[PDB]
Amino acid sequence: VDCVAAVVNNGVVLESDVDGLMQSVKLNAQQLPDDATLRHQIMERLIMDQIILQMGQKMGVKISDEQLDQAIANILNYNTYRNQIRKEMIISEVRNNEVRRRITILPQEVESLAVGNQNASTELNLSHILIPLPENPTSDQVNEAESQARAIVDQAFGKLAIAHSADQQALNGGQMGWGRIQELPGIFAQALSTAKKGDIVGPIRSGVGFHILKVNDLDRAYRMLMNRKFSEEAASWMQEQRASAYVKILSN
Amino acid sequence: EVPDNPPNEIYATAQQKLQDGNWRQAITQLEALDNRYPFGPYSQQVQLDLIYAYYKNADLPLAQAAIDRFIRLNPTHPNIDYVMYMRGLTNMALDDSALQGFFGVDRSDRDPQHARAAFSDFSKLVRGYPNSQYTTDATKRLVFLKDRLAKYEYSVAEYYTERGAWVAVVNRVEGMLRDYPDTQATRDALPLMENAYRQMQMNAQAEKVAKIIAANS
Amino acid sequence: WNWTKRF
Amino acid sequence: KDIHFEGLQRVAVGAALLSMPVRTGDTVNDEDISNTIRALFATGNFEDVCVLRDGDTLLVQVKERPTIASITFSGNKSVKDDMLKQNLEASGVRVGESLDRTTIADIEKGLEDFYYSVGKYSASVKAVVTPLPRNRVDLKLVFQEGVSAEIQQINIVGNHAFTTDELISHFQLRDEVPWWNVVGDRKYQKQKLAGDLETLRSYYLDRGYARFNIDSTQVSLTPDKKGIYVTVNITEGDQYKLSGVEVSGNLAGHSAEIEQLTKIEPGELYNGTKVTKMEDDIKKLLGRYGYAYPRVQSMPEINDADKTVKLRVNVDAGNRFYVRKIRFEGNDTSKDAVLRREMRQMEGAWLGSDLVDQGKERLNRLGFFETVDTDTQRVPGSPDQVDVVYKVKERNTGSFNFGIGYGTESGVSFQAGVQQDNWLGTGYAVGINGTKNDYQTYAELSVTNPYFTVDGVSLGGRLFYNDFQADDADLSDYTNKSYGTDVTLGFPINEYNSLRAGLGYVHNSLSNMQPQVAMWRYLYSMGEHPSTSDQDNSFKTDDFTFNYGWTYNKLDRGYFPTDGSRVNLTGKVTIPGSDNEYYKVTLDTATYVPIDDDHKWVVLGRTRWGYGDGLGGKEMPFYENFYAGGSSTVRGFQSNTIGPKAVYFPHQASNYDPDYDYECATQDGAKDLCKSDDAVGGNAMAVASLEFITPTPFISDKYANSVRTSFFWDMGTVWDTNWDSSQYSGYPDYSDPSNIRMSAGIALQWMSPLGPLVFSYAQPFKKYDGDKAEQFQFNIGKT
Amino acid sequence: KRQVSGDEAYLEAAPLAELHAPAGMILPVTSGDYAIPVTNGSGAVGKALDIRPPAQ
Amino acid sequence: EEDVVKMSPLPTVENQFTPTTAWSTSVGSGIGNFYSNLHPALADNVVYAADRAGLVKALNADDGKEIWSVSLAEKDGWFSKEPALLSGGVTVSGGHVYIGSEKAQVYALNTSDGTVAWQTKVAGEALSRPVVSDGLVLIHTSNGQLQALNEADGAVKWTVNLDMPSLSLRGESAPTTAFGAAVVGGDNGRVSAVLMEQGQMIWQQRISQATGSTEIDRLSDVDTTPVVVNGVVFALAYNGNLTALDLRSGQIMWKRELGSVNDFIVDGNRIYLVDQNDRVMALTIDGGVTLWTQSDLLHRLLTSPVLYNGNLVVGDSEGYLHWINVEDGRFVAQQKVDSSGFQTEPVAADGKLLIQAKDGTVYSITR
Amino acid sequence: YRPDINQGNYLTANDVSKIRVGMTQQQVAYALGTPLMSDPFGTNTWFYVFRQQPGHEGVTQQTLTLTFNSSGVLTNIDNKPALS
Ligand SMILES: [Mg+2]
Repeated sequence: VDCVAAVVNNGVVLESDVDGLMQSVKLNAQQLPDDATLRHQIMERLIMDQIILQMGQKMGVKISDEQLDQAIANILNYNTYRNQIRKEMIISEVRNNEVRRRITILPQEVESLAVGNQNASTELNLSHILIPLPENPTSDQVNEAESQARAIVDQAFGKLAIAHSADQQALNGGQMGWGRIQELPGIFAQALSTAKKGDIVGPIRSGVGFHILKVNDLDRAYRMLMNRKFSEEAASWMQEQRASAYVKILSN
Repeated sequence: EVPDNPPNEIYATAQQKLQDGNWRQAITQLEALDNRYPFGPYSQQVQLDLIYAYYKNADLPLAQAAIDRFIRLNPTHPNIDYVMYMRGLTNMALDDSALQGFFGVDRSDRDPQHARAAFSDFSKLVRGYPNSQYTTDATKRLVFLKDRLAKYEYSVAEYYTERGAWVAVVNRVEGMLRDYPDTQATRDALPLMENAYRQMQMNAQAEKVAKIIAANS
Repeated sequence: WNWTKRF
Repeated sequence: KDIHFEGLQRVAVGAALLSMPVRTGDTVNDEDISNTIRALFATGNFEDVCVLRDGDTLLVQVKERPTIASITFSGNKSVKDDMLKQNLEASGVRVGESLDRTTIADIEKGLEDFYYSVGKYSASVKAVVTPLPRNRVDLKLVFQEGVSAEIQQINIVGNHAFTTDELISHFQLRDEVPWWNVVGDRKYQKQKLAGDLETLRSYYLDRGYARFNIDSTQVSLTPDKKGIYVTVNITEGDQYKLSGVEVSGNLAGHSAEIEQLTKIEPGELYNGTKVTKMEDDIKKLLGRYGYAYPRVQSMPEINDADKTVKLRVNVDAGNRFYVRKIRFEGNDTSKDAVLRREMRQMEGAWLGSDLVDQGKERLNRLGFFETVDTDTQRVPGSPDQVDVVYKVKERNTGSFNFGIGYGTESGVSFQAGVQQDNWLGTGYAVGINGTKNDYQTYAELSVTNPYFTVDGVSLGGRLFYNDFQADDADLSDYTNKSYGTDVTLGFPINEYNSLRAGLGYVHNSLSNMQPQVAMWRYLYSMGEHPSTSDQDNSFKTDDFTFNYGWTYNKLDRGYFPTDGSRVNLTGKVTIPGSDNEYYKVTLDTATYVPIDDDHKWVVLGRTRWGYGDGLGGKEMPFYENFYAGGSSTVRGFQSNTIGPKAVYFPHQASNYDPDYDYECATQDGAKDLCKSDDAVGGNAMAVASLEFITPTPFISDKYANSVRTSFFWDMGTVWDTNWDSSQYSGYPDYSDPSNIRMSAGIALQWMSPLGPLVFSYAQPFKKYDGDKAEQFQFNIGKT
Repeated sequence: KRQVSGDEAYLEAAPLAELHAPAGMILPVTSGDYAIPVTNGSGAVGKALDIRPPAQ
Repeated sequence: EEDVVKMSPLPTVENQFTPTTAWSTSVGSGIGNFYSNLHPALADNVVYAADRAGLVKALNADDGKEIWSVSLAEKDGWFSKEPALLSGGVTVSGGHVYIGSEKAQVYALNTSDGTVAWQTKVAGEALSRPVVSDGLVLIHTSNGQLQALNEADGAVKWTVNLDMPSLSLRGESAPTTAFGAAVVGGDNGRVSAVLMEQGQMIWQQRISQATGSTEIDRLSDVDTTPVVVNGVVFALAYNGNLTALDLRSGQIMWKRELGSVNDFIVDGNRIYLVDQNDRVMALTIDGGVTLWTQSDLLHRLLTSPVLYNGNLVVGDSEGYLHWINVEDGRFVAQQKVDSSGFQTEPVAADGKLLIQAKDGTVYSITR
Repeated sequence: YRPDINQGNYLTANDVSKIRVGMTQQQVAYALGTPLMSDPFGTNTWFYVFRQQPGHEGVTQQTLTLTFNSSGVLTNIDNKPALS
């Protein structure tokens, strides 16, 4: 009744947690595609979380409880809910810890004082679909990845954001909340130049993969550029950790 | 090639090969059992069988390594006297390592460091275990090793008499009289020391050596 | 050529 | 309620029970079983587990990690398998425990690590996990070692005085290794680089550059990690002089003799070799006086203004140490006497560092040991007594040689044999050898004791069997099957010198003798009068010879000598009571005079003298006559074609065939004596050769020294003093030494991978009738 | 190479008899690091001793 | 002995055009197997190719006819020959042909006839491009000294010592000049900017994440020419980081986990480079986000990429020229050019793509 | 022929003159070093033998016998400068 989906490093992802998080996204959902693809995406996401968990549950300390209680109170089985929140707030913290060291922010033109920069006009509510690719997606990966990306952009979004996405917002649907112009990756800036209400943005070539955007709604620059660099570097490093790990799929 | 059978049958087959007289299969079976199941059931008996098989197969270096592993792993063991006796046997077999055959060469003037190690090992065995079943056999082997070491020093003294190194001859026979005073090689080397003293015109000591020879002839 | 082999 | 495991074939059940919180008689729910399975995988005990639905209580499935039963290595050409198995052991995974798939990549990079260290900067490794029942897997690592990182180029910067090629020629690291030359290997090593840097320093200090300094040494890899570039950025100074030498320190009362060692002539270029030789001479002088460690520091005070060097030779004669006993370790085969008789340092004497070094060098010269190390251990409880312990690693001394060579002199030379140079570790060298030329078949069995006397006198016996086909040796046809024994004492009277004296019985069987004047003269003088017909004659002699010899060998280099002299005076006189009554003296000489400081230009004076005659009532055997011509005696002539020519008698050959003339056969139409061009040799020869050795003209200087080019001029005459010029007047007087044949030519010598190749082209500008002028001579690996 | 050492056929060594110091002098001190203890037992020698490892 | 991987199979692609050699002009033995930076140059219409043996040919770029040819080797009698060992790539800016040599001699020849305008001994092997800037010729010797020499007089104006590791990679980083600041890549991972007048240390920043292995494999050489765009210096060490740094301060604008010893193009908002594994990667400039990656040419010993007619061109050690698309990185075209192979970088100047092979035969390609 | 056969202590021929009666064993053992040969049978009778046999030159030996007592003080000096 409680099998194992995969083994990653010394850790193992179960089937109880996979099904539990699937039921969680089911209750949260928004409409979702066929449950088989959700199964595969959920095991992919839990493998993604566990590999980076190995980077931090053996070195980084553990989150406190009362600050966790404050966060959950601000926003079923109580033990399981508390286990999930302890499971996710530590992984967000360690992801931030690694990404901060993989990013440098200078007070120089990196700060982009020269604050207006490119026009930063209004916050945008946009969604993201990512197509994961191997660090070496040459051979045929990009070729098939291109075919899937063209199919996705032609079709469009609620289905596809869960179908074959890779970011942590895959199950949520790629929602990013409000986003200003400079708070987005550099590849997305040119797409934003052509963005429009309900516009579908074609796949954008990147080492992380093919990114599909759809606009839903139309010292200060420090956080904007930090958000854009955090997005780019986190998207890169998630792929790096995915490639630099031992993952096997158990059909059982 | 040994299949991964339960330890009891593999051990029984290895033992049957041991009394059968065919060694190499016994070594292979014992090492397979030890490697597959490290520190398993009755592992010390397996180690003892491995040491015995290595010694009997003329594979002296691996026997020495296994004996060292056993002695550092079991400083207080019921059959520790046995493993020290096996170490001494391996050292003695290293002593008489003739390249082709054991003939009139007698290997007395060859490398004695293996003989020295074997003598130290058997001396430790007899001093620590004077009631073991190998006690008098180890004593006889010590007698032979003392004879062989004194024969080596006698060969050195004989060569130095041939060369004319009379100081070297005197020192070597003095070393005999100190370390090996009750050996036939020392009795044969006493005339060598008398000759060395006479060739150096130190008759004050040549007469003493002659008196010693006369009193012990 | 000269061959010698140490046995 | 009740847990029922299904795995645990290898892992003990108790480990799973303690690693699984929920057990028999415990609360069962999804959270607890999730915690138990998570903690079970936390320790990594099991590779895969599951819980199978069962109506009866609980059920657990377990799949342990597959234990490795054997380690398989394939394709590891450059390194031994257990070397990488030690790597696998050091990682933490070995046979007897499970295999971890995560650790596999670490293993792969670990093998890359030692391939990087050994010099293979590109050697991929692939893991293969072959399944085996009872939860087992066998790793079969496929090694694919790339191209070894060879030195692409060695460059020197700032060497304005000397070309880069000339300096790299002496380096043991080689950037160019021609296929036709054996100059080393292109593999790069740290120790080799340091040794070649020291070689460069020695080369520059030997030419007067006291201010020479190696500023830096850049070792660079080609971005493919296949080629290595060595750039020795140096700063050569000027060619300094040697103004004077002073000695200091505690000379221990031997100041006069030390100063007598330190004579220099002013205005002479500084020489690092001469400075080191002076230091070693002072060291040897003090060691002979009983000082074990005579420290000698020759610091140069360098006057840049006048460009001179003044040597301050600080000398500290240390305390006298005495060798309590010399101990030999590792001589399991060779007896103690074999190693001790090679020692110059004597037990019970004062320790001498030079004596210990000489003993170590002699032991290395024995060849019985892989390596010889010396340790001057301090005797406990004694301030000045030491034990000179020698640690030797015994070699497989016995070896069988298999040589194949070709040359114009002897056709195809098939050499074979087996020799144990350390028979039973007693020092005796036993050995059977065999040679097959176009004309000579030699079979030897020599047993020699190098130390028959403790002074170094050797005693060697030799059973030899020589089947000599004279017809194939470009001579008058006769087959000499000789067999006998020799017993020779070699006397090392002095270093660079060796006398020898022995007794040897030889039985000669002569058959198929060509009727001719010289051989029949010898047979007549031996008391036999057989008919001049019957080509297939038969003769048997039993002759006992006292052989003596003297070899003076001052050649500084065994191969391609540049200075010194090698003289070999070998005589053989028949003792009374032998069938033959004759004496025969031979004298080889090869003197090398270097006419330049670099020893590139050499003058080679090579002489080859010989004189032999009977002792009254007998003549010298015709098979003992000297020969000249061919390679190494008189180049440009046919093998053994110089000397008296056979004068065949009118006789009937065994087989006849028209248009062959069968060397004056009666069937061909011969009724009177004829002058034949087939040489027979003479009882005396005199050969000289002036050979100007020059650097090879058109060649890279990196391996120019490996190819010796020479311009040779050979004089040579072979005459028979017993020639009957009275009753043989129409024929040329073969007893005339004035007929000195001369040839001049060029020659190349180099150690090709096919052995020592020696080519030569020579024109004989003064040759006589019957001398076959073979313009081109060569010899491919006679060894 | 060492097979014959399975049966070395020793015990031909002569018994160790200490030398007697004549009157007027004394032999050098033994310093018996190579001394033979008086330890004795049954220990049947001459291949009569079983070198087979005793299992427990 | 076979390489770590069978050198990547020839990627069969449908070429959108027909790449042909406009003209071919052989150079004797053409540097050879020896690794060197020696590549042709182009001033106005003359291709100045050089050779390891010391043979320098100025050719007409339109048809490959010898405008002139000179031999720089200094033979001594008939005993020994001294090839010039030209390794520094040909650089022709101010009417002079500047060529470095491994004999620590840099030669400036006249473009008019080929006579040696001057020749100067330097600290070590002038393995770098003798770049020309501000009336000065800057070279990076193999010894580790960045030397600036008078453009016409030829005497060394100044010399700056850079740290050299125990082991390094063949080749030295050619200096890049901007706003009177010369930026070089030291072999120890330190990218160093100095003045252009006497060369005092403006700044020095480590860009290599290497030395972690603590072996002779993780060499941290910076053997690529840094590129200065918008006042930002892009450098690419070996087994290190593709780092964009501030030119004035030396602080790292950003870094990527990329290591290479091949020159990279920085144009517009794109950076195209060839990895140490001979992997063709295109990244952004704003944050270094890798736009695309080509591993089909893995371990094929690619040359430094160039931009020809809006199309990346890369050689390899097989004589193959691969035209890689700028946008998606897909192999637009593939040409079998030579059999010896390509080691040195091509040059894309005046609408002409010039390339030397490992036998030195200079080829001009038309797209 | 035969190599150099050196044996025993190297008597400098000036250190031996510095030896006088009454010195303890430590002082002489410092002056000339520990003798190669003692008297293992009798009392502390140190034999310093400077023996040299060159390459067919003739063996020259200088014997120096130091007869101490039980107390460790020198009593007798029997010097033989040449081989009798
Ligand atoms: Mg470099």
